[PDB]
Amino acid sequence: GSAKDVKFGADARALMLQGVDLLADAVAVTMGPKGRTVIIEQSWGSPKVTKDGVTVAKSIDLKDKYKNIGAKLVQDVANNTNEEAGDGTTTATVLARSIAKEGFEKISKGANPVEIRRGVMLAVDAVIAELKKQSKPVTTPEEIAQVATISANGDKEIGNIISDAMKKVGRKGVITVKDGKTLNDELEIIEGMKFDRGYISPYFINTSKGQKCEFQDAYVLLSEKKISSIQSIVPALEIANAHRKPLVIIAEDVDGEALSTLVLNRLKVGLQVVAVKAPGFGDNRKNQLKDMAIATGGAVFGEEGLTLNLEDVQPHDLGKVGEVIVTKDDAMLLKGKGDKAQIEKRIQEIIEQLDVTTSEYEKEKLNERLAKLSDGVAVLKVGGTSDVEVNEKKDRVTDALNATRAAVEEGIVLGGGCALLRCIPALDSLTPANEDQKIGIEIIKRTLKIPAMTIAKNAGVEGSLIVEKIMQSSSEVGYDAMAGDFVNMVEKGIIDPTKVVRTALLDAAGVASLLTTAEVVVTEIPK
Amino acid sequence: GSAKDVKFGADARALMLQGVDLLADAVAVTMGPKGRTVIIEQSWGSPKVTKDGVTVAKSIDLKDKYKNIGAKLVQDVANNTNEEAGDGTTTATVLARSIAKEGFEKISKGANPVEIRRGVMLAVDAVIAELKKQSKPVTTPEEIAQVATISANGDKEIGNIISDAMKKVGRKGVITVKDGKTLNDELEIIEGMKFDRGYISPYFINTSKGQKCEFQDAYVLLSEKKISSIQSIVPALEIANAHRKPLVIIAEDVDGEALSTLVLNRLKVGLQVVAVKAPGFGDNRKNQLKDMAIATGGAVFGEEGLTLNLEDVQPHDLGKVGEVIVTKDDAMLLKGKGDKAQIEKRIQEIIEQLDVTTSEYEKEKLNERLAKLSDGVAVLKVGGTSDVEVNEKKDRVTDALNATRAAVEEGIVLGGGCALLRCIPALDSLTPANEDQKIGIEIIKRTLKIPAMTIAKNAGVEGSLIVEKIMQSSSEVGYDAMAGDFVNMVEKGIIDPTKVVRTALLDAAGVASLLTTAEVVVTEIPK
Amino acid sequence: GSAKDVKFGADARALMLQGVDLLADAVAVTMGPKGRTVIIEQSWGSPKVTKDGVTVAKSIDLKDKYKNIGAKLVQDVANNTNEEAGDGTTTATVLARSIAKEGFEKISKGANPVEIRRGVMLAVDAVIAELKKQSKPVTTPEEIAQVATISANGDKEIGNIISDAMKKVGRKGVITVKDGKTLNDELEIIEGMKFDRGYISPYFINTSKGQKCEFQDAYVLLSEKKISSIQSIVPALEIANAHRKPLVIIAEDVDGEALSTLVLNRLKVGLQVVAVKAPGFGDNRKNQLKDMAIATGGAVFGEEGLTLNLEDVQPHDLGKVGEVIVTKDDAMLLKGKGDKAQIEKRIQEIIEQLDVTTSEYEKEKLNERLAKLSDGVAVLKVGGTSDVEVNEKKDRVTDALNATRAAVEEGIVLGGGCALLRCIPALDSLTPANEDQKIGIEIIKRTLKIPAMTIAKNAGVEGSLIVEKIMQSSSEVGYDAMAGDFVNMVEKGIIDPTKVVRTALLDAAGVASLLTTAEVVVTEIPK
Ligand SMILES: Nc1ncnc2c1ncn2[C@@H]1O[C@H](COP(=O)(O)OP(=O)(O)OP(=O)(O)O)[C@@H](O)[C@H]1O
Ligand SMILES: Nc1ncnc2c1ncn2[C@@H]1O[C@H](COP(=O)(O)OP(=O)(O)OP(=O)(O)O)[C@@H](O)[C@H]1O
Ligand SMILES: Nc1ncnc2c1ncn2[C@@H]1O[C@H](COP(=O)(O)OP(=O)(O)OP(=O)(O)O)[C@@H](O)[C@H]1O
Ligand SMILES: [K+]
Ligand SMILES: [K+]
Ligand SMILES: [K+]
Ligand SMILES: [Mg+2]
Ligand SMILES: [Mg+2]
Ligand SMILES: [Mg+2]
Repeated sequence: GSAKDVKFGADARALMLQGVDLLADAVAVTMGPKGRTVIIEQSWGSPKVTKDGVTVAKSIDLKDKYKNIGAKLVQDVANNTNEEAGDGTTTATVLARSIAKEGFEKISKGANPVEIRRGVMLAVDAVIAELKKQSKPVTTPEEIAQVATISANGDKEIGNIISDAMKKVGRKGVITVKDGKTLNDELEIIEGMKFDRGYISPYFINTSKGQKCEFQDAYVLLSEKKISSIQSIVPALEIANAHRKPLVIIAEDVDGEALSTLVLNRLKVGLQVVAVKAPGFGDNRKNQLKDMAIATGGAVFGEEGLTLNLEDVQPHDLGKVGEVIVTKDDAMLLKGKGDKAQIEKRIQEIIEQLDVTTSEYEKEKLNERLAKLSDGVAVLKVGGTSDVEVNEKKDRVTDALNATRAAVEEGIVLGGGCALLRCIPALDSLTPANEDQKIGIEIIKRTLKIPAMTIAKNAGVEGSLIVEKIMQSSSEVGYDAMAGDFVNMVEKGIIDPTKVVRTALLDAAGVASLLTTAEVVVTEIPK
Repeated sequence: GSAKDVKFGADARALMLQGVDLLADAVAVTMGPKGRTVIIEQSWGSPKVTKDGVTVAKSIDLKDKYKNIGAKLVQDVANNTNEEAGDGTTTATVLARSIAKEGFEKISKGANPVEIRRGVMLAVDAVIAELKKQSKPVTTPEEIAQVATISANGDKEIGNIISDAMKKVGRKGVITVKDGKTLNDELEIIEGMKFDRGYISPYFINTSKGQKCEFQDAYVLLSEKKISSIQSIVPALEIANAHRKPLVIIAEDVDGEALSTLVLNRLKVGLQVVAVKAPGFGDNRKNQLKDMAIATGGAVFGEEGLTLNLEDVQPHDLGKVGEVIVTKDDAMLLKGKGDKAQIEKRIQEIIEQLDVTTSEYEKEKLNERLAKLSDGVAVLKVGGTSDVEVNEKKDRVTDALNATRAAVEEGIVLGGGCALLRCIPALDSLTPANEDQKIGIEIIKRTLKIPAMTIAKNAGVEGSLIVEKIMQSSSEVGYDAMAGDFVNMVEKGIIDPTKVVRTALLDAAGVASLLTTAEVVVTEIPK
Repeated sequence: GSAKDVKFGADARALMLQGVDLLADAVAVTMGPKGRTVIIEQSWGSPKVTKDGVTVAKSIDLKDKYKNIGAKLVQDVANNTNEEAGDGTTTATVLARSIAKEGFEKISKGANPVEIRRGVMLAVDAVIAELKKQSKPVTTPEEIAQVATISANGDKEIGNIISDAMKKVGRKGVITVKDGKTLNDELEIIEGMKFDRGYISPYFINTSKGQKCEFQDAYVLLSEKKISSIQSIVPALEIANAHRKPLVIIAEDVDGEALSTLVLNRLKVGLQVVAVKAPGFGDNRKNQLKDMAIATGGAVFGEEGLTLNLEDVQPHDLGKVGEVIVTKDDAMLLKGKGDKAQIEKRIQEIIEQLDVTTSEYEKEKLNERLAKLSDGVAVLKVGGTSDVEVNEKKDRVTDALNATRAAVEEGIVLGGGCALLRCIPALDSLTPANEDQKIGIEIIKRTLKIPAMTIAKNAGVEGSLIVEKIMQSSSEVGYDAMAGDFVNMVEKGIIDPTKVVRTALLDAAGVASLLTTAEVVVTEIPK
């Protein structure tokens, strides 16, 4: 119902190309090892300094609506590349700008831009096939460190710390990046089953040196129902007193009467007991409770289906741990005495639960439960003297982790934009159906030189001469823009994930070739 | 979604440098002993006069958003220096402006500002290592008075009063600054356990000369629960009457029945009794009650875990004090007869509780409880004729206290900016990795002369000649800008905390070297 | 977060001096016996005509924020002088303007304004010491009348009425200024225990000539609790009827049953009784009832602590008065037959209560209770034909009362600004530490001539010649600007309180010397 403005043909295409050019010129200064940073003002406080392509892209909107349409389309390119791969958003931005510009230049009266888009997609399919042909899998942790170092803008310490984390918790393990209160980055490996619930009562502390409660070779009593009655807690204390062993009671809550009995026995006579709240807020809480019961070799009390009551507890019904530590904010369990076959059965049940999940929030919970069962988690705390530096380094650490995961799952190719440079003869071996498909193939062929040219241009040298020298060299030889020399890319460690490269190319081409099919642009009249 | 303005390169860098220069020029007039003050207009009332760098920094925002970005970044520098150290914010501001200016001057086509930032950080690490090498610990109260005098803009009385406070309550004791109703500053030492709760009933006054209640060698009855029944108070009164000794009932509250019994026994027959509310509003109330019971050698009645009732009071169960003073707004306990070993055990329990605490509010409560247990607290009341003078002097007193604590924990170096001046040959003994790292090292080397130059410039002399005369002199010789003479800085008392200097340098460098890496600035279009 | 404007140095200082000069020029026309008045527009109603310096100062705000900062600082000077002394705000304003102007003129590149402020404070301390040296105590009521006459702009009737009030109720008694419906001012002395509560029932009138209840030698029944039941009031009526004496019942309230019994006995059989609500609204009500019980020799029934009951009343328990007057809006008790020792004990208890309070509202209640127990209160009703004249005269009456109290508590010095003129040789005896302290001492030395110059300037003569003639004359000789001659100021009654002069000088100097230390002024952008 709102009044609209309508533009036709070359003027509208030039306006959207101006928007695409502005956004891509802002993004492209951050590309490569000699790329610079972008400062974006934030309304609520300190500005954000970033080297991330999708962060620069998503922070740009234009007053002109025709320019803003192209800006939003390249924003879609960068956001899709960030969601699919987690890296390569600047490459996707410059590839999309190149495809849009070369497609806008090729539109005439007799041209058919839809068939040009068809040829573009055929050429991109050929290039992706060649990229999959020339890729090799990751076999050594040195390649992991090299990938994480290249993806973190040459930071060797970030790559080394990611390699150490992947050595400790596994290449498919859980690694989480967070802030740090120190100047330097640190890696913390959390082993066993550690959850975010401390002790209910502060009188359970038997080690005042760290304000924590520690036991060795303790019984574990697991329950989903809240323990409140005297009769629900006396028999477990009777087993723990008869066998002279400590007892940790993990439950949803411990109410007043049961906690009064526990604190009275802890203080007056010296009973080794500690109460712990059950982590989770629903079905995840019961799933985690079952995981600790399986790991400790105990059964869960207050089951909704099995109906196990706390008034008849057996010594075999209690789990066992070699070590437990409970603090103010967290509790952890070490060396559970559970049966290994049941632990493995729960592990593959979690794995089969991971096969069918699309919410991308239950997937993280299942991965966390698998890590707590198998090998623990890794926490990367990013150091810095201020919040802006911490955020700037955290973006690079997240990029390096995403690229390391992509390289683990799909392999590596040559870095520096040389992987796309070696797929040009695959396009030279193509037979187009007509003239418009040939135009699209030539558009993709000219676009394939763009990332290496941008990386060389950001280093202060002429990118066309560098690209020609790379193409005239052997397949293993590329350009190192840090040292500024022509080297062996694999031996020098300049490598890229295959998934990142193909994702950036496909996501750029799909939106840019559709943008180049436009004849009429309809916008709203600015009020 | 809002429309944005995008600027590239030298114009955006010049605008950010204009904002940084404006804020730093406003801050830099307050530096040194000949620095002046800044008047900031307050909307709600009287303007604020200050000599504090972070106060001037946080009070400046610019209508130009490109200038405001640099202003916010140097605001972050000043605020981080204030949060980590509590002093040295003007030095951090001028160092950050110098690093930003010299890094903006050094950007060209072939320059790599990220490697320049790497060299800046390496040079700052070398300078911090040299500062820790040249630092010496504080060993005498004369050095404490000298540090507090230098940090309070040459006020000898503030330094003397801080030295007296640190002599009385300890160098790690609790000292609190507040306003004063008198012209002159005063120091009040609160010894023993004094809390903010007065008597419940005004009929408990036995000393009408000061409208207060005083007893000597009194029993103490401490209750975690509110005393409400008559039967909960008859046995304690019976013990106090049989032993003929005063009773101080520290409880959560006293209801109508127990209070009427207390006033009736006070007035009709002459029972020496007084009732006082338990200080605190939660877990801290029970913690303070436990510390009072441990110091007085008694037990807390109505315990949530131990379940001690007030109907079974014993003479050994009651605590003892040598003197208790009860005032309308406060009550205090002197010479508790508690066991020294249990008091020491509670003291190290509080100390170990202090080791694991990051909330920075429980830390203050634990420090206050430790001070009430060990050595009391100190209160500095700042004098003046108006609120603006009191606030202006209170800023300097807070600065002097922060610098004194920093000098206690980390030692002292030469004042007047000479400590950074003596770390230049440590940078001269550095081998850069490449040209950009060499550029960053030279940036830090030129920046290291800035604080002494600013201090000398604020004194009306040429700072470059003064700086050159300092470097041509011995390592113990610096410039006194008050006398305007070249002196021995340790013998004249012109010294600085090492922590303040390294904090200011690191916080300036970390943000300014990241600001100098910028190529594109994105701001919001002003509505 | 709001956008700010920042000004540096001489331009900012000139704008602040423009604001200070505007507000001080408006204030200074009201100074001395030949000062004029200022009309301030009020939004709600009629404009206000005043000769008060703090009233003129607080009513001025400027659109220019740089000028408004200086205006607010001189407002702070005037308000601090008004709150500390109650008089001398015009003198403080002109002294502050002089110190600000002389400090602004003396700022150069080599000047240190903080040391100038230190020298200003040292000189002001020397002048205050000389003022305390030359002060004389007040010994005669003629000096009281002279002080109150000078402070009331030469009004001899106001001074005489204040001297009469201080003669009747004491020099430290309670005197309250209020409006008058008559053309002329009047002084009313309220003796005994008069409070703002009338009788509960209009049937208690036994003297309809003034619509009042009139009894001689009456029993008094004082109750802290409400009297509602029949049996709560029958025994007291039985003692009153048996001894054949009138009964005034001062209680919190009287409910329907007891009131109906009282009115039935008053109308039918002719019982001399009257019921009166207890004055106060809380703890002050109980305190006032206790003072009435002590003064009348009775006891308070329904006390919360002692728990006295109205069902067992003894003839000695009731208080006695020689005369009680009950009026529709107020009730008074005369010739209480209480024990003199207990009255004195209550008086010293109230006196000791006054030394441990700072709320300034409980102090008024304590002083009112002490006046009702010892000497009564005085009410000055200010006459006039309109509200504007009544307010204008009430400001001068309040000024004269404040100056009379200050002269009682601290003594008197020479008026007309001659007391500050005689302190100049004390500054001539000073030895400055450096050049900036010498500058500050010279600033204060030139400032000391300002009040006499302003008083002579308002009289229409050249103030510099007058000040030179005063300084060349004897120490007892000053300038009567009212008569325009040179006289003995003590013999002519032209005297000032020492407290007012030293308060005005200290309050002016403390703010103005801090204002002259500024280099940067930060204001908000006017929206
Ligand atoms: N020393 C180097 N020499 C040559 N090329 C390099 C070097 N280091 C990195 N590269 C290449 O530079 C590219 C990395 O650029 P950059 O990480 O800034 O952008 P991106 O991966 O496209 O996107 P994002 O901004 O999301 O990280 C990769 O192609 C990588 O192979
Ligand atoms: N008499 C003096 N001679 C030379 N240098 C001095 C003298 N007194 C102090 N200084 C130096 O001046 C500096 C103190 O400046 P100032 O306290 O105004 O600023 P700051 O500490 O950087 O910041 P903040 O505004 O937060 O206090 C220190 O480097 C100190 O060593
Ligand atoms: N006849 C007189 N001859 C000379 N000086 C006089 C005479 N009468 C009063 N003065 C002086 O004039 C001053 C009184 O001025 P004024 O009361 O207007 O101002 P103030 O006390 O500074 O302030 P405020 O406006 O609060 O009253 C005093 O210094 C007093 O000694
Ligand atoms: K990038
Ligand atoms: K400063
Ligand atoms: K006046
Ligand atoms: Mg990357
Ligand atoms: Mg300081
Ligand atoms: Mg006056």
